[PDB]
Amino acid sequence: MFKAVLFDLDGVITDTAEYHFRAWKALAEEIGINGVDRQFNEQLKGVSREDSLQKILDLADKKVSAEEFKELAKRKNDNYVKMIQDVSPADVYPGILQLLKDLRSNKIKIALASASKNGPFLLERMNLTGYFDAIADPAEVAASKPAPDIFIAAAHAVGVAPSESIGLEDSQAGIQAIKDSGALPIGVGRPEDLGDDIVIVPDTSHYTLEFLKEVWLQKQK
Ligand SMILES: O=P([O-])(O)O[C@@H]1O[C@H](COP(=O)(O)O)[C@@H](O)[C@H](O)[C@H]1O
Ligand SMILES: [Mg+2]
Repeated sequence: MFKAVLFDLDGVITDTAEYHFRAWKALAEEIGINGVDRQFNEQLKGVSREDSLQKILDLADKKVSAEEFKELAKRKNDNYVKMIQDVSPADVYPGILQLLKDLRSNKIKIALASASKNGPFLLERMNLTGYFDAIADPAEVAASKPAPDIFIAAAHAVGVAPSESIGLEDSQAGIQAIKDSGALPIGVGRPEDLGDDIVIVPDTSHYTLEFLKEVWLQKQK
Protein backbone atom coordinates (compact mmCIF):
# COMPACT_ATOMS: atom_id res chain seq x y z
CA MET A 1 0.00 0.00 0.00
CA PHE A 2 1.41 3.24 -0.26
CA LYS A 3 3.12 4.47 2.70
CA ALA A 4 3.31 8.22 2.17
CA VAL A 5 1.53 11.10 0.46
CA LEU A 6 3.67 14.01 -0.75
CA PHE A 7 1.69 17.24 -0.86
CA ASP A 8 2.21 20.20 -3.11
CA LEU A 9 0.74 23.28 -1.38
CA ASP A 10 -0.32 26.02 -3.74
CA GLY A 11 -3.30 24.93 -5.81
CA VAL A 12 -3.70 21.64 -3.96
CA ILE A 13 -4.05 22.42 -0.20
CA THR A 14 -5.55 25.97 -0.90
CA ASP A 15 -6.32 28.41 -3.74
CA THR A 16 -2.87 30.10 -3.20
CA ALA A 17 -1.88 29.39 -6.85
CA GLU A 18 -4.39 32.14 -7.67
CA TYR A 19 -2.45 34.54 -5.44
CA HIS A 20 0.90 33.69 -7.04
CA PHE A 21 -0.70 34.25 -10.46
CA ARG A 22 -2.14 37.65 -9.56
CA ALA A 23 1.13 38.73 -7.96
CA TRP A 24 3.27 37.60 -10.91
CA LYS A 25 0.89 39.22 -13.38
CA ALA A 26 1.05 42.51 -11.46
CA LEU A 27 4.85 42.41 -11.40
CA ALA A 28 5.04 41.60 -15.11
CA GLU A 29 2.71 44.44 -16.06
CA GLU A 30 4.73 46.86 -13.92
CA ILE A 31 7.74 46.17 -16.12
CA GLY A 32 5.66 46.30 -19.29
CA ILE A 33 5.26 42.57 -19.91
CA ASN A 34 1.59 41.82 -20.52
CA GLY A 35 1.95 38.18 -21.53
CA VAL A 36 1.12 36.66 -18.14
CA ASP A 37 -2.46 35.48 -18.50
CA ARG A 38 -3.97 32.28 -17.19
CA GLN A 39 -2.76 30.21 -20.15
CA PHE A 40 0.85 31.35 -19.77
CA ASN A 41 0.57 30.96 -16.01
CA GLU A 42 0.29 27.19 -16.40
CA GLN A 43 4.00 27.32 -17.24
CA LEU A 44 4.65 29.15 -13.97
CA LYS A 45 2.75 26.90 -11.57
CA GLY A 46 5.12 24.85 -9.44
CA VAL A 47 8.27 26.70 -10.51
CA SER A 48 10.57 28.58 -8.11
CA ARG A 49 10.45 32.33 -7.51
CA GLU A 50 13.57 32.98 -9.59
CA ASP A 51 12.59 30.50 -12.30
CA SER A 52 9.16 32.14 -12.54
CA LEU A 53 10.68 35.60 -12.94
CA GLN A 54 13.05 34.40 -15.64
CA LYS A 55 10.24 32.71 -17.58
CA ILE A 56 8.42 36.05 -17.49
CA LEU A 57 11.54 37.98 -18.52
CA ASP A 58 12.03 35.52 -21.40
CA LEU A 59 8.99 37.22 -22.93
CA ALA A 60 11.07 40.38 -23.36
CA ASP A 61 13.82 40.99 -25.91
CA LYS A 62 16.11 42.97 -23.61
CA LYS A 63 17.52 41.90 -20.25
CA VAL A 64 17.34 43.48 -16.81
CA SER A 65 20.36 44.00 -14.55
CA ALA A 66 21.20 41.52 -11.80
CA GLU A 67 20.22 44.28 -9.39
CA GLU A 68 16.79 44.73 -10.95
CA PHE A 69 16.24 40.97 -11.16
CA LYS A 70 16.82 40.64 -7.42
CA GLU A 71 14.56 43.60 -6.66
CA LEU A 72 11.77 42.25 -8.87
CA ALA A 73 11.72 38.85 -7.16
CA LYS A 74 11.67 40.55 -3.77
CA ARG A 75 8.97 42.98 -4.90
CA LYS A 76 6.70 40.14 -5.99
CA ASN A 77 7.28 38.22 -2.78
CA ASP A 78 6.60 41.22 -0.56
CA ASN A 79 3.29 41.70 -2.38
CA TYR A 80 2.43 37.99 -2.22
CA VAL A 81 3.24 37.85 1.49
CA LYS A 82 0.86 40.73 2.15
CA MET A 83 -1.79 38.96 0.05
CA ILE A 84 -1.73 35.84 2.23
CA GLN A 85 -1.84 37.42 5.69
CA ASP A 86 -5.57 36.69 6.13
CA VAL A 87 -5.48 33.08 4.92
CA SER A 88 -7.21 30.94 7.55
CA PRO A 89 -8.41 27.38 8.20
CA ALA A 90 -11.62 28.27 6.32
CA ASP A 91 -9.48 28.56 3.19
CA VAL A 92 -8.36 24.92 3.22
CA TYR A 93 -9.55 23.26 0.00
CA PRO A 94 -12.45 20.76 0.23
CA GLY A 95 -11.42 17.27 1.34
CA ILE A 96 -7.87 18.21 2.33
CA LEU A 97 -8.33 18.41 6.12
CA GLN A 98 -10.25 15.12 6.16
CA LEU A 99 -7.60 13.49 3.98
CA LEU A 100 -4.87 14.52 6.43
CA LYS A 101 -6.87 13.11 9.35
CA ASP A 102 -7.58 9.87 7.48
CA LEU A 103 -3.94 9.42 6.47
CA ARG A 104 -2.75 9.83 10.06
CA SER A 105 -5.37 7.38 11.34
CA ASN A 106 -4.08 4.86 8.79
CA LYS A 107 -0.43 5.54 9.71
CA ILE A 108 0.39 6.88 6.25
CA LYS A 109 3.15 9.51 6.31
CA ILE A 110 2.42 13.11 5.32
CA ALA A 111 5.11 15.34 3.81
CA LEU A 112 5.11 18.74 2.14
CA ALA A 113 6.85 18.96 -1.24
CA SER A 114 6.22 22.62 -2.02
CA ALA A 115 8.65 24.85 -3.90
CA SER A 116 7.32 27.81 -1.88
CA LYS A 117 9.47 29.29 0.86
CA ASN A 118 6.18 30.63 2.25
CA GLY A 119 4.88 27.10 2.75
CA PRO A 120 5.46 26.81 6.53
CA PHE A 121 3.78 30.17 7.09
CA LEU A 122 0.71 29.05 5.11
CA LEU A 123 0.37 25.73 6.91
CA GLU A 124 0.38 27.66 10.20
CA ARG A 125 -2.25 30.08 8.86
CA MET A 126 -4.47 27.10 8.08
CA ASN A 127 -3.78 25.19 11.32
CA LEU A 128 -2.33 22.30 9.31
CA THR A 129 1.27 22.21 10.56
CA GLY A 130 0.46 19.50 13.11
CA TYR A 131 -0.61 17.05 10.41
CA PHE A 132 2.74 17.03 8.65
CA ASP A 133 5.41 14.50 9.49
CA ALA A 134 7.88 16.54 7.46
CA ILE A 135 8.32 19.68 5.38
CA ALA A 136 10.95 19.42 2.65
CA ASP A 137 12.83 22.73 2.60
CA PRO A 138 12.81 23.97 -1.02
CA ALA A 139 16.06 25.85 -0.41
CA GLU A 140 17.98 22.66 0.40
CA VAL A 141 17.47 20.85 -2.91
CA ALA A 142 20.00 21.49 -5.68
CA ALA A 143 17.32 21.49 -8.39
CA SER A 144 13.72 22.74 -8.20
CA LYS A 145 10.59 21.55 -10.03
CA PRO A 146 10.32 20.11 -12.67
CA ALA A 147 13.37 18.36 -11.14
CA PRO A 148 12.25 15.51 -8.81
CA ASP A 149 14.55 16.56 -5.95
CA ILE A 150 11.87 18.08 -3.70
CA PHE A 151 9.62 15.01 -3.87
CA ILE A 152 12.56 12.67 -3.30
CA ALA A 153 13.50 14.78 -0.27
CA ALA A 154 9.96 14.83 1.10
CA ALA A 155 9.79 11.03 0.90
CA HIS A 156 13.21 10.62 2.51
CA ALA A 157 12.22 13.00 5.30
CA VAL A 158 9.47 10.57 6.35
CA GLY A 159 11.49 7.40 5.77
CA VAL A 160 9.53 6.18 2.75
CA ALA A 161 10.72 5.32 -0.75
CA PRO A 162 9.29 7.52 -3.52
CA SER A 163 8.07 4.35 -5.29
CA GLU A 164 5.82 3.72 -2.28
CA SER A 165 4.45 7.27 -2.28
CA ILE A 166 1.67 9.23 -3.98
CA GLY A 167 2.25 12.83 -5.03
CA LEU A 168 -0.57 15.38 -5.26
CA GLU A 169 -0.04 18.24 -7.72
CA ASP A 170 -1.89 20.94 -9.68
CA SER A 171 0.92 21.90 -12.08
CA GLN A 172 2.66 20.66 -15.21
CA ALA A 173 6.10 21.18 -13.67
CA GLY A 174 5.06 19.45 -10.46
CA ILE A 175 3.58 16.43 -12.21
CA GLN A 176 6.83 15.98 -14.13
CA ALA A 177 8.74 16.21 -10.86
CA ILE A 178 6.58 13.47 -9.34
CA LYS A 179 7.01 11.27 -12.41
CA ASP A 180 10.79 11.49 -12.30
CA SER A 181 10.86 10.85 -8.55
CA GLY A 182 9.25 7.44 -8.88
CA ALA A 183 6.13 8.36 -6.92
CA LEU A 184 2.62 8.05 -8.35
CA PRO A 185 1.03 11.35 -9.41
CA ILE A 186 -2.64 12.26 -9.05
CA GLY A 187 -3.21 15.74 -10.43
CA VAL A 188 -5.97 18.23 -9.76
CA GLY A 189 -7.14 20.58 -12.50
CA ARG A 190 -8.38 20.39 -16.07
CA PRO A 191 -7.28 17.71 -18.59
CA GLU A 192 -6.34 20.39 -21.12
CA ASP A 193 -3.68 21.65 -18.72
CA LEU A 194 -2.30 18.56 -16.98
CA GLY A 195 -2.56 15.80 -19.58
CA ASP A 196 -4.47 12.56 -20.14
CA ASP A 197 -1.64 10.15 -19.33
CA ILE A 198 -2.06 10.16 -15.54
CA VAL A 199 -5.03 10.27 -13.19
CA ILE A 200 -6.47 13.78 -12.93
CA VAL A 201 -9.38 14.90 -10.74
CA PRO A 202 -11.38 18.12 -11.33
CA ASP A 203 -11.23 19.41 -7.74
CA THR A 204 -9.76 18.43 -4.37
CA SER A 205 -12.96 16.89 -2.99
CA HIS A 206 -11.85 13.88 -5.06
CA TYR A 207 -8.73 13.57 -2.93
CA THR A 208 -10.11 11.02 -0.46
CA LEU A 209 -8.10 8.20 1.05
CA GLU A 210 -10.66 5.88 -0.55
CA PHE A 211 -9.86 7.26 -4.00
CA LEU A 212 -6.10 7.26 -3.46
CA LYS A 213 -6.46 3.56 -2.61
CA GLU A 214 -8.71 3.06 -5.66
CA VAL A 215 -6.08 4.59 -7.95
CA TRP A 216 -3.11 2.89 -6.30
CA LEU A 217 -4.55 -0.58 -6.81
CA GLN A 218 -4.79 0.37 -10.49
CA LYS A 219 -1.21 1.57 -11.02
CA GLN A 220 0.53 0.24 -14.13
CA LYS A 221 3.59 -2.00 -14.47
O1 LIG B 1 2.92 24.66 -5.78
P1 LIG B 1 3.75 24.44 -4.81
O2 LIG B 1 3.30 24.54 -3.37
O3 LIG B 1 5.20 23.90 -5.21
O4 LIG B 1 4.49 26.16 -4.89
C1 LIG B 1 5.16 27.01 -5.78
O5 LIG B 1 6.04 27.97 -5.04
C2 LIG B 1 6.78 28.88 -5.99
C3 LIG B 1 7.81 29.64 -5.13
O6 LIG B 1 7.06 30.23 -4.05
P2 LIG B 1 7.66 31.39 -3.12
O7 LIG B 1 7.84 32.52 -4.05
O8 LIG B 1 6.56 31.64 -2.14
O9 LIG B 1 8.90 30.82 -2.55
C4 LIG B 1 5.76 29.70 -6.76
O10 LIG B 1 6.46 30.56 -7.66
C5 LIG B 1 4.83 28.75 -7.54
O11 LIG B 1 3.86 29.51 -8.26
C6 LIG B 1 4.11 27.82 -6.58
O12 LIG B 1 3.27 26.93 -7.32
MG1 LIG C 1 0.90 23.92 -7.00
